[PDB]
Amino acid sequence: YFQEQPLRLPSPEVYRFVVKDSEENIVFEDNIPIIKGGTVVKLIERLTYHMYADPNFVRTFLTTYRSFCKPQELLSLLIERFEIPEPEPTDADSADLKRFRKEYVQPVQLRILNVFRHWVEHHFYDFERDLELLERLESFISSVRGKAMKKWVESIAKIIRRKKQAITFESPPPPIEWHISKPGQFETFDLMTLHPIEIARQLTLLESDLYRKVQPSELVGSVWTKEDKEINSPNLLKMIRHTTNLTLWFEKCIVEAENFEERVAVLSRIIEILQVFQDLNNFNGVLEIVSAVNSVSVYRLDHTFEALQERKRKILDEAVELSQDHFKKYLVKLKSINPPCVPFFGIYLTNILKTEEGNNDFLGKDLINFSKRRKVAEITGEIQQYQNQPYCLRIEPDMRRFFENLNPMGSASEKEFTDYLFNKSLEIEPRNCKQPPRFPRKSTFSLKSPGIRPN
Ligand SMILES: NCCNc1ccc(C(F)(F)F)cc1[N+](=O)[O-]
Repeated sequence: YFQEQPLRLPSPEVYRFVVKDSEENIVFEDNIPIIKGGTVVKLIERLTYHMYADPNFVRTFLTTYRSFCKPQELLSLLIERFEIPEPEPTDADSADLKRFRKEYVQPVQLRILNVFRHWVEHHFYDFERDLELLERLESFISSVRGKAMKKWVESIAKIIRRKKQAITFESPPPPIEWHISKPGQFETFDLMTLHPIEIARQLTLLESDLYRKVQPSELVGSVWTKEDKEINSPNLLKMIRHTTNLTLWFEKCIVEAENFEERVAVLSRIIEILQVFQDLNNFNGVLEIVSAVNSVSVYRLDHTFEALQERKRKILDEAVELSQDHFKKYLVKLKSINPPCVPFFGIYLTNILKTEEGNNDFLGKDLINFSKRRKVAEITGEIQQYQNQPYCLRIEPDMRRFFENLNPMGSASEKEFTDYLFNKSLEIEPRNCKQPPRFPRKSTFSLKSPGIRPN
């Protein structure tokens, strides 16, 4: 309701962050204002604005900035923003200078240190991937002089020390289940020799830990599909590669069982493991098995599926329904169950890949489209903010290592391995055969399942 005297600022030629706002360097949305886009200089200016604090923009920026700015560039810009020159003395030469220091220099310099604090607290992986970046930040933070900023400086270093350093159960976990293979002899571990309960438990723990380690920045900008995927998305790729190898493992176990009765038992055991996956709300494991039975080499084995117990076939059909109609039943099932759970990552990745292709990276000079990043950060934010629980199950390390190091493809490549599985599928059940041919049983152990009831 009143316009006060404007602050006397340095020239834009000496401090490029005070260049005047224009639709050619920054754009806002008509919905604290909401930034639609701009130059990275204008984005940094609003990231450390002097008039107000903007924690939502800080959180969103530090999650998404790798899609439009490198971590080294971000640090340089923040340091450049910190080193604010004072305006050249008036043509007559202190009232404007005292005002400039209290209302502009101190607020901006404190906003930058808050950005540093959020950066090292919530995204220290940047400094683990780039040690030169961390030594630049420590060198700059040491050179920071001022008693008002000492609390901030020692707070940043306190967090860095914590990050440079780096189970227990609420209720007693149930005992580990063993079938034919016994503790220690990892060389004999296999789908049918291990216990179906414990296969599902150990893969559920493994897939829960893999899922928990994925951070939003590994998804922003689809960086897991681009040139630097191994560096920017190491946890997400481990999640994708585990799911690929486990899906191929279930397919291999079925098709390589040439004896018909052995193959029906193998498929039956897999449906039992699926049964425990559903008990544990492990939807990743459920859809791993559905993907395997939907492979062309397994799906065509009509004699195998028709020999199943009707109860086990209805369990499998129930799980196949989860994915039908664009995962309609899966979405309402996930919303209804309670944690601990392991949601399916695939639907999230397609959501993000679809908005990445729809929205443009840029909005005179081409300006970074930050609204696109805010939309992508809102998808990942819904994943991060789900209140999930750790599983109350004990880890068996040898089984864990067995599932970690599963390599079903052997020496063959992707297309060669699918050719091998489809040719083997045609051998064990030929096209238009009246009954499956008889093959010798390769297992020297019984295929009777111990069930999925514990104790
Ligand atoms: N930190 C655990 C929660 N976060 C999380 C988990 C999984 C995924 C994905 F994509 F793999 F499905 C993505 C995220 N995310 O981006 O938040």
